[PDB]
Amino acid sequence: TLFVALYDYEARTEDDLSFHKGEKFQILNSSEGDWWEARSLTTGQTGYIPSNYVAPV
Ligand code: NA
Repeated sequence: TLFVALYDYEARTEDDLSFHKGEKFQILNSSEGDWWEARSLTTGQTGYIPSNYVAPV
């Protein structure tokens, strides 16, 4: 189950990940809260993303 970005997002710190609308992710840890550790299938970068900015594909 893959996820896609709904809006652009600029990370505030090194811990979150910036991304563009339409970018897709594999989710690495969702059980930690509403911010999920994810990997971009476009760039390969990794970081936390807000789960309310993605939807399942
Ligand atoms: Na969502």
